[PDB]
Amino acid sequence: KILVTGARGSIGSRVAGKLVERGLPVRGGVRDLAAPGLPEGVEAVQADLTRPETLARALEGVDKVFLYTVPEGIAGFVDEARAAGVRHVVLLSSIAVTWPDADRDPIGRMHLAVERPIEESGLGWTFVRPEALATNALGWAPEIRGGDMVRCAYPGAYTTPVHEEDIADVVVAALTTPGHRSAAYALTGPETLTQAEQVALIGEALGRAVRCERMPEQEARAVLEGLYPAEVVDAILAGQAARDGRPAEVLDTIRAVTGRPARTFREWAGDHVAAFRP
Repeated sequence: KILVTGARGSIGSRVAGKLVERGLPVRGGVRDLAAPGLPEGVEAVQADLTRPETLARALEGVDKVFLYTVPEGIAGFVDEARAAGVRHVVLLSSIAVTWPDADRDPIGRMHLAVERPIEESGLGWTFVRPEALATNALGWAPEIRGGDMVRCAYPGAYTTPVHEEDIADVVVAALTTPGHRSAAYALTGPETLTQAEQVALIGEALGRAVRCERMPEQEARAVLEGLYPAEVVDAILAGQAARDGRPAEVLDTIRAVTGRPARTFREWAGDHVAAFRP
């Protein structure tokens, strides 16, 4: 049995589906059993890391777990995993842990505080460490739906966005094929792209020009305070200013693990085109 936590999510849903396709018994962690909103063949379970007694029942007879970095409860998970006889944990982490002075960064520190307890536990592990998720572009969907323009603080800020399906394929490979125990994979998409480049690629999927223009930082800060705590807004804008005009690193890891080219953001945009139009 494999437990896929967050089995309703972008990545977890695809992992669980692909595992059922291979004829494997899959448990899917969900918020509510009346739902469950999961692929055919996945057994819905509560796997709430803030209630470790739910974890104990979720892990009964489970061989392997796909885990997403919970903000709370990793020590409780490690305990119950050990006691249940789990042999392999695949963790969705972040490429931030690989950067210099990752302790000095909040995002880096958050992910390190989940990796380290797993690393020190005695459990078999694989870490999957993506850069920016392509799915972050869905945040522009409401704006793109109504306009020919996305306004942002840093149109020139680079990321290397990774398609969720590639992440899911790497996770599935780590769970079902040999050579991934104690491996930590840094995943990027095949191209480093500016925000403005990404917007234009969504325009291409839609078949119409979508521009990306600079807005003053204070305006951008105000709007972002509509979505986030003022502290987090400050950190977002600092990260974007640092990546402004700075191509991010492109890694070959997806191809090296899966044997298939990494999916492009152009491909991503086409796959998700329905989100961007009426």
